[PDB]
Order: sequence, then structure tokens, then C-alpha cells
Amino acid sequence: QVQLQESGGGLVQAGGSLRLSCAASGNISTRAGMGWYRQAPGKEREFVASINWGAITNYADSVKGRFTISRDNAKNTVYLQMNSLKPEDTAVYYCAVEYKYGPQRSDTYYYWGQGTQVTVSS
Amino acid sequence: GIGTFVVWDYVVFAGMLVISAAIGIYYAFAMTAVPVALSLTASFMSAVTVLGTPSEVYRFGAIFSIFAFTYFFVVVISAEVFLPVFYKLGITSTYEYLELRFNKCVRLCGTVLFIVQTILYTGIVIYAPALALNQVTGFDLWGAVVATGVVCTFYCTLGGLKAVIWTDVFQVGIMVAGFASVIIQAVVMQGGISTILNDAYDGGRLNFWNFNPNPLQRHTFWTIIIGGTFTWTSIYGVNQSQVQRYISCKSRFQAKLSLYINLVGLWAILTCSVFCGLALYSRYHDCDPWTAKKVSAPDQLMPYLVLDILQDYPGLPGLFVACAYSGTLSTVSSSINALAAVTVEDLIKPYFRSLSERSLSWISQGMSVVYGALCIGMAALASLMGALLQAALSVFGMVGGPLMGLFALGILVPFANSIGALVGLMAGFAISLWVGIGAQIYPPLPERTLPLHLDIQGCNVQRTPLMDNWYSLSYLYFSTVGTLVTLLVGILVSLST
Repeated sequence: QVQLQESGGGLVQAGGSLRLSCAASGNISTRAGMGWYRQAPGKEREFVASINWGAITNYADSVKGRFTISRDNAKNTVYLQMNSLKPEDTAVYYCAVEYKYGPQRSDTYYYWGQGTQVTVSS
Repeated sequence: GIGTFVVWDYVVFAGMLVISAAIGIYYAFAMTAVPVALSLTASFMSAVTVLGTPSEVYRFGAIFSIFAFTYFFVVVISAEVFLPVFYKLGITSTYEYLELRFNKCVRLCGTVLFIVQTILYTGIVIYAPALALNQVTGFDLWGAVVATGVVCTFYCTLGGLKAVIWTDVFQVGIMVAGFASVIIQAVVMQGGISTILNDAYDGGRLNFWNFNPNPLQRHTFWTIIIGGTFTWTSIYGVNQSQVQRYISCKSRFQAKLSLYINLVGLWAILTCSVFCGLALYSRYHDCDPWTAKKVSAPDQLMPYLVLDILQDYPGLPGLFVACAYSGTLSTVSSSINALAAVTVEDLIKPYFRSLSERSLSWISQGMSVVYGALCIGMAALASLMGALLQAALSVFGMVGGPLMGLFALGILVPFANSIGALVGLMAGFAISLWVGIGAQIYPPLPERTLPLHLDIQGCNVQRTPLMDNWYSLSYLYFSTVGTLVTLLVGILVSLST
């Protein structure tokens, strides 16, 4: 329903920097808690980097400090920014938005967007 | 603070309830199309479509506003197609028509579908405002049900029979004051309509256009138009409680007009409850009453708002619990007496059939206490089944859907063999009960129901491909997949003979 799109990803030098953008069309709630998941080739859906309406920013233990993420509530978009690009963190990246619709813990769905492949060189 | 009941408005809830009973007992112990159109609105103005329509718009967006076209497409069908058939033939009640077009066995096979539909719906007319009284008072949720049940079974002492206009104008008359209490004070507490209609857009609660043409989604434009028409045609076209007050009107043009007057009234209760749903989001787009400051059920979102908004106004929060309770005393007593006289008319012909009027007047109140236990017993079942508007339209669709198929097979198809309709009905009733219980055992995933965010923050293998691709059918399609089976099966068996 939200039909969200994204851009900003491709072949870069191993060790540089990059900013991945992701918009959100449709009737998406602003106070939503958009995130950034990724999928390595042959692996499972990897880490969450969640930022809620209160900008409480979360990271995984492998990506503390080296990666940053910020959103703005005016246009309903999220910017994932890259630093210290490893030769092995390359994957496809998805732009999820975690809805919460009930009182329990196991009731969340995600509205997965299309992928974007980022590769390294060395 | 929070605000609760006080000692001064408790009598306002009880005093407005007893005067509605006082109007009913006076005209008992004693149609020109304008009364019966308002009496057709009071059946719609239940405690399901007042307590549960804002709590469903607050969670699943305001796609429910598309029902304003669905209410137009049913009164066109139910007046052009289904109305001149039951009127011009001099029919007394719409199940007596079934033994005219088919054999007499399918009428006893017809009203058994009406009894299981009625006692499944009138458990939701009873349990829903008891789910509201448990919120505002903390009385108990299982004791207020049997409180509500025993006052209507003892209202089967010829008080509930012979429904009067004056006990139906009071249902709307409290409800026009019940919503105007809660709409008007919510605007002045939130500062303008253009503020209520501004945080709802930021929450995504507008959601007016979907247009996704697959049946597996719960709320589309196509589900509400196509499937929602076939659900509500089973209520305004073939249900005996809402065709009895079409034949009773005198002129045929007036009885058509009474179906066209409450279309304004259905557009009023829909607009005045969708806007309460958008008012309920803008008040609680920071701390929902779920997940924090809890309300057990989703249908405790309207009585939690009223004691939160009308806390400084004494007298008025008792009026909102009154208009939820006002619909049930007219509905359930008429719901039981509809089940009473039909059953004793059904029973006498395979019985000894020569008993005296003393036993027949005894058995008219003999089974009335039995069905009230089944009214209470199905009301204990309705603590399950979920959202109590999703469950009120499923048991219209999954049971009363194929019952509408017989009247579609009888009227339109001129070669409907009576042995074809009997196996056509039980085939259609089996397909609808297959998908109808499969969804209520395994619910659809939230990628198909599309529920919206609730924002807890600012408050200072399991799936099998049958369970995913057919049990996730839309709950407004349980009558489309019911009627379009008993029309297909009901013809091909009739075409075989």
C-alpha cells in the first residue's frame, strides 16, 4: 500500500563513503519507525538499523559507529549513510518500515521495498 | 486526569433506559413510509455500528467510507429486484415465498438458516454494549451479559411484540444526542475540524482509495463495492426481520420510498461514526489506549474516549452508554420474538398438531426462554471472533449469504428445479462455512489485512498454501463465494433435470 521507493547505491571503492536514500509514497504514517535491513547472498535477512519518531537510533554490534542513519519527518524519507566500506559487507539492501498494530510483541509487519545492490572493488 | 463515572450520571444512563421501556409498555398495555424508514434505521443503529465502527476506522484506516456507495448499491438492488416480488404476490413473510417457488421441504431448510444466523448475530448485539459497560464501570464482562439477557427474555411478555414507532424514534433521538455529545466536544478539545482532519492524514488514516483487484486483501475498493453489496443485500433484501416491514407498508410506491429514505439515514450514521474514528485517532496519536493505559478489547475505544473527553461535563458520559444500550432493548426482544413465532409455526405441522391453546400459548413462552439461553450462550462465544464488526458481517456473509442465493435462484432463474435448490443450498452453505471458519480459526496475515500504526511511544512450518491463499479471503467475500456457488451449483443440478 505504501509502495515506497529508494535510490543511491552501486559500485564504489572499498573504503569510501555513500548515502542511501529511500522515500515513502502512499498513506504511510509519519510516526512509524522506518528501518534498514539487508540480505547477503546465500544468507538470512541481516541487521536492523531502526529510527523511530523520537529519533532513538539503533545499530547492530558489527556496525556501531561506522554507519549512521537519520530521517526527516517533513517528506517521510530516511537516509542511510556509509563509512569505512569493508570488502565483505556488500549485499542487497531493503528499506523496511516497522508498523505496530497491537498489544502483543509478535505483531509487526514491515512493508518491504525493492532492493538495491551495492558492490565494492578491493 | 482520566475521568470516570460519578454518582450523578449513573441515573442518567438508567433513567434514559427505563423511559424507552416505559414507551414500549404503555403502547403494549393500552404505514405511510416515514415511520418504517426510521424503524429501518434503528435496526441498523445497533451497538455494533456505534461502538465498533469508530474503533475499526481508527485501526484499519477510513476505507470504510467506501461503504457509502455500498449502501447505495444495496437499496437499488433491494428495491428494483427483491421488493416487487415479495409485494405483488401478497406474501405474508418472506420464507412463505420459498414453498411457493419450490417445495415445502426447503422452507424448513430455509428458516433453519435464519435461526442460526439470528442467534449468531444477536449474541453480538448483546455482548458489544456489555463490552462497553465493563470499561466505564469495571462491573464484570461476563456478568453484564447475563444482566442484559434476562431483561429481554422477560420483555417477551407481549412487551417486545407489536413494535411501535414511538419506541423507535427514541433510539435515534438518543443517538442523535449521543454522537453530538462526542463529536462536538472532540472538535473543541482538538481545535477545529481542520485539526482532526490533519493529524489523521499524517497517521495515514485517510486511505480512501485502494483499487487492488485481488480477493485476498481485506479492504479494497472492489471488496467494499462488489462483496459488500452481496453482504448487505442478504440483510435488506431477504432477511425476514427487514422484509416484514416492507410488506406492512400500504402503497407499493411508498414501500419503495422507505428503502430510499433510510439511505440518507445510513449515510448519517456512517458519516457520524467515521468522523468519530478520525476524532479518536487525533486524540490518541501519541498514546493509544491499547498497549498502554489498556482497554481489553478494541471495542473499548469509544467508551474510553467519552469518559476522557466528557469528564468535566457530568451527565453526558452516561448518555453515550445509553445510546449503545438503547438499540439492544428494541433489537434483542424483537430478535427473540422473531425466533419465537416462526419456530412454533414450524413445529406444529410435524407435531401432534391438535393440542389446545393453553399449551400453544405456553410453548410460545416455552421456547422464548430456551432461545434466550442460546442468546446468552452465543454471547459467550462472541468473546472470541475478534473485532465484533468483522464478526458481525461474517455471520451475515457466511450464513445469510447462501440463503440469499435461493431467492436469487428463485426469482431470476425461471427453471429452478426444487430438487436442485436443496442440494444447491447445502453446497453453498458448506463452501461459505468452510471459508468462514477457516478465517476465524487462522486469521489473515497483516500483509493482507493492512492494519495501521498505533504509536506506543509518546505516552507521558505454520502456514500451509490453503491457509494462505484461501483462508485469507476477504471477510466481505464470504457471501459472494456463498451466493456465486449456490447459483452455479443450483442451476447445473436444475439443468441436469
